[PDB]
Amino acid sequence: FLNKAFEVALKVQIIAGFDRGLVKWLRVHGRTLSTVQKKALYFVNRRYMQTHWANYMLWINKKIDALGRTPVVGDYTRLGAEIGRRIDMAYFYDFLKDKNMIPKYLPYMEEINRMRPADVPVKYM
Amino acid sequence: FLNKAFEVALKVQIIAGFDRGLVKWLRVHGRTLSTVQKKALYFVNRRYMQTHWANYMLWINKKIDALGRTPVVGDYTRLGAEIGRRIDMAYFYDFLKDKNMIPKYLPYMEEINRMRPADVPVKYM
Amino acid sequence: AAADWDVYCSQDESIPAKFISRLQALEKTEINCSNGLVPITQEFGINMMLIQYTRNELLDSPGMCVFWGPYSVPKNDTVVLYTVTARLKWSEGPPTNLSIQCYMPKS
Amino acid sequence: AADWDVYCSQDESIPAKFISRLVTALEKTEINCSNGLVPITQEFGINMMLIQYTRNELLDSPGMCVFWGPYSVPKNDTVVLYTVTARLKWSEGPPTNLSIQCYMPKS
Ligand SMILES: *[C@@H]1O[C@H](CO)[C@@H](O)[C@H](O)[C@H]1NC(C)=O
Ligand SMILES: *[C@@H]1O[C@H](CO)[C@@H](O)[C@H](O)[C@H]1NC(C)=O
Ligand SMILES: *[C@@H]1O[C@H](CO)[C@@H](O)[C@H](O)[C@H]1NC(C)=O
Ligand SMILES: *[C@@H]1O[C@H](CO)[C@@H](O)[C@H](O)[C@H]1NC(C)=O
Repeated sequence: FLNKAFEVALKVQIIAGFDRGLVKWLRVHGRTLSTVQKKALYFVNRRYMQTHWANYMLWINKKIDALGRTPVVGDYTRLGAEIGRRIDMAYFYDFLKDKNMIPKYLPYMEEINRMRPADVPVKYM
Repeated sequence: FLNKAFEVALKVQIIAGFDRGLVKWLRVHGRTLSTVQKKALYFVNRRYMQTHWANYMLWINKKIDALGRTPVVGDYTRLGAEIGRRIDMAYFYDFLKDKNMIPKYLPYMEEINRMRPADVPVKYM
Repeated sequence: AAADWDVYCSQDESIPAKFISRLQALEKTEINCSNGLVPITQEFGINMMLIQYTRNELLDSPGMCVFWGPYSVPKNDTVVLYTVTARLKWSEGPPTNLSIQCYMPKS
Repeated sequence: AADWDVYCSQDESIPAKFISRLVTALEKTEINCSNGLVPITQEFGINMMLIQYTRNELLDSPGMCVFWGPYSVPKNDTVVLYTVTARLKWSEGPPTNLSIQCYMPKS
């Protein structure tokens, strides 16, 4: 239901923001984590976007409708970046590490991690 | 809110219906009950009406409005009688007897039992 | 004190649950039920109310309150949850909100 | 989607974590939160969601789900209840309903 360029702008910025947050967290907490655990958390970022895409779209559409003009791709870049920095993923990083729940790293996760962020599949509702 | 004659019609019929049901139940279950336990159940009837009055009033007003005309006391008598026969008080009579929970008979209960059904105080919401 | 209602849940959906209460003036009590908002008046002393697990709007008695649910709960497939909430509005002070929960064995 | 759980915090400032693991059709998932109906897509494998105990519409992150509550619980004065429900619509069959509950210790 959304122009591909707009979708791509969103996904690229959301994942980039989540990933920056993860880097910041890993500097503090990453020492005792295995490579696959870190890869699993990078997957958790992409998956959080997939899971919450539909409710992000509500928010996005509300913001776009309020722009006072037709949107351009830059608007989606900006909104994507806002989502990317505002979601506090560290609550999950800390919980998963503290409770030893960092997911076992599986092929579907690697497949998602190897994709371009622009290509991560999302489902509109 | 409600004209007093209408209120009286309602209360008289509701309490009469509840009491008919209690007589029916007591013929089967009353043998082992003390006088004060039976009085306590008659109080339970009046109190059930008090507790649920506002909630009956919603239903009554719904029914009255569907008459398509100005109501008369007879309408309230009929609706009062319907509430009086439809409420299944036996769920409480059996539960209270089975669990030895028939309430201890206290002065406020006697006071309500000594009133005319027409005079039992109710609160509109 | 105000939150303490005596809740008797059933073991079968065919038998209604029973709740009993005993009674910063209390202005209003409203039960939020699956079939609507049900006002009740808590009189001095004891008060009693039925809550049904099933709804039939055609045959149900007037003013009946029906549980929300059934809901599944995590890691436990032997029971389901039925629930209502109640809001008590006071003359002085903020309203209080209570949760009434009844677990039912799964058929 | 038989496998899901919620992991509650001990402090209202720290959101609860909801985790589900889907194997396999699931058409729709909607979370009923105090701040609204929140759609989520449960993808094959693991899915995660934060649930906040507090609401600030101005400062909350996009798409946040906030618990209903707090609710007083009868006969238990040490905790309060926060909850949301979830409705899962399937391609064929009746929807399923989940109760997501968190008890918070009181001050
Ligand atoms: C009843 O409570 C639910 C939350 O459990 C809420 O969504 C709904 O608005 C309430 N109903 C009414 C009529 O206020
Ligand atoms: C599930 O919870 C109910 C009540 O909440 C309890 O009776 C039951 O024991 C629990 N499940 C198991 C397997 O014990
Ligand atoms: C959410 O669920 C409550 C019951 O807990 C219900 O009263 C309300 O209508 C639901 N809200 C929406 C938006 O569906
Ligand atoms: C109150 O509820 C909590 C959580 O359900 C439980 O851990 C605690 O034992 C309860 N206390 C009482 C007195 O029931």
